[PDB]
Amino acid sequence: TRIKKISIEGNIAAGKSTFVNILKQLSEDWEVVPEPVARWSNTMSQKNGGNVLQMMYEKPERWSFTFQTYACLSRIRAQLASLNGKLKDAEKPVLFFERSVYSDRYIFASNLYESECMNETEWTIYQDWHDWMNNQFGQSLELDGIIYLQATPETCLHRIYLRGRNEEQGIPLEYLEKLHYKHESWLLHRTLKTNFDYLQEVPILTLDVNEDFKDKYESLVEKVKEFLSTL
Amino acid sequence: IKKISIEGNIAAGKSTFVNILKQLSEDWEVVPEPVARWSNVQSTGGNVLQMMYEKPERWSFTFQTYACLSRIRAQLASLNGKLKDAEKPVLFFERSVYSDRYIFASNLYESECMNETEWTIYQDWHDWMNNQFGQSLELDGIIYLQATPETCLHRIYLRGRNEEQGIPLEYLEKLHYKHESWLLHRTLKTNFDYLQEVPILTLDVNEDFKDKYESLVEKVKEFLSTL
Ligand SMILES: Cc1ccc(NC(=O)c2ccc(CN3CCN(C)CC3)cc2)cc1Nc1nc(-c2cccnc2)cs1
Ligand SMILES: O=c1ccn([C@@H]2O[C@H](COP(=O)(O)OP(=O)(O)O)[C@@H](O)[C@H]2O)c(=O)[nH]1
Ligand SMILES: O=c1ccn([C@@H]2O[C@H](COP(=O)(O)OP(=O)(O)O)[C@@H](O)[C@H]2O)c(=O)[nH]1
Ligand SMILES: Nc1ccn([C@H]2C[C@H](O)[C@@H](COP(=O)(O)O)O2)c(=O)n1
Repeated sequence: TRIKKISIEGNIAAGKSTFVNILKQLSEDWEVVPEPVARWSNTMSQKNGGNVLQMMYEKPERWSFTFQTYACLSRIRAQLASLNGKLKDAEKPVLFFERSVYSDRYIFASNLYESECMNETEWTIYQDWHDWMNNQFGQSLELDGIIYLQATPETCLHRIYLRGRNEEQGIPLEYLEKLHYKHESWLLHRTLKTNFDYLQEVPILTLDVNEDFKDKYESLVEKVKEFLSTL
Repeated sequence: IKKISIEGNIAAGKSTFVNILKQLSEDWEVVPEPVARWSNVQSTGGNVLQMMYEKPERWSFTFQTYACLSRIRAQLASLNGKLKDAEKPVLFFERSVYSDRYIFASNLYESECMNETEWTIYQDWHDWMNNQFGQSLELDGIIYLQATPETCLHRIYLRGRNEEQGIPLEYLEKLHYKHESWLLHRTLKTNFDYLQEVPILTLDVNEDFKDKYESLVEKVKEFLSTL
């Protein structure tokens, strides 16, 4: 489509929602599509969404498959509906997504299967499912570049505390670390091999969101806007 | 590309009758229930059908979802078959997506195996699946293979499928009633509005037709002439 698609990636509490908001406000033809999993951190889809997430917190090993499949469905469904937004009849349309279909499977669900929360028959079903739902759409959802909000696992643990979600207070530094490394291996080093080929040659901008960018954000916004010309 | 559904209870006589019809003529093909794709989970062991009967309080959601998505997959694949290339093409589906929700998943939710969250997620999913990908799988006529839950319980034993040799009558009963309330009594209301005016051909399959299937083909040939 005419509408370009950019993915906003990063660790838990790295600064994705703060950045996507700073971008929503800007007077450009940009539409932001939030993470359904973030919308459950607080409708006929939230009712479910909140309950799986609350169940995901309580018993991880039981809900990891139920949750990861409803995350990717509520993401796929959303992102497709965003493409039909006003932007179509807009000049320079850019659609930014809080995370992506690739971040779900490769970074989080994978880590969840590795964490012995999804069994082997559970993982096979998720992988065969994901593979199929992505293949059954096309260039519709294909990313035209990714933005990696790089932050040390320690800034994420202090921002987890900042955010104040009491369910997330328990999250340990090791978990963030384990996530951080899975990000760097895909986005930075690019040693992580996804099923979807096209990702191999996709531009990636890496914004060091370590020091609070909440109010000092003109610097990123420019390095973003230039990144946008190169696509 | 006339799409017919073959509906009925566990071991009522769906494949038997389906495979009698398939042999009968060209331009007639069958889209079986992938109850072996569930039996050996791979990427198109792991017997998601056994784990389900083992502990449904833990596997019913995981199952009905994979059962439904594997169907949508093979049913859609069959429409892109060689049937399109012949006169009078009538494709026969062993059960449907309406069967996977209004009978089996619905019963499991009613039997406490799926908590409300699981059930709501299943409906949310099955609704969006059928709206998007299954916009072409809309049935042209349903054949109901009506058999007592007692007969099914005897055929289940004849079959000797171990995954299900531990099925109580209660279960077969609960399903027999749901198929009656949907296909005979016509009172199981669905999210898919057209279903309301889809012809049904209810055939009693209690008295064995393995070699006495003459009458049933004579009725179905007539049924497919109204369609
Ligand atoms: C919300 C949530 C809350 C708690 C947990 N649980 C854990 O991180 C976790 C807790 C305990 C363990 C330890 N297990 C204990 C039991 N044992 C069987 C195995 C090991 C392993 C993992 C997972 C999550 N799941 C998450 N999903 C996401 C996510 C975001 C975006 C898209 N998809 C998923 C982020 S965090
Ligand atoms: O530069 C930053 C980025 C984020 N935050 C805060 O840190 C928390 C986590 O950030 P965010 O909501 O963006 O989480 P994410 O979407 O990355 O998971 C929130 O309370 C933000 O307001 C902040 O104070 N400064
Ligand atoms: O007229 C019939 C139809 C079936 N069967 C037996 O019933 C079992 C289950 O048959 P089928 O798989 O066709 O039923 P479905 O479960 O597909 O409804 C098998 O062991 C068949 O030999 C039978 O004895 N007589
Ligand atoms: N949506 C569905 C469809 C089928 N089955 C299971 C019940 C039986 O164990 C088996 C019946 O297979 P068939 O009638 O094709 O032999 O499939 C199920 O639990 N849920």
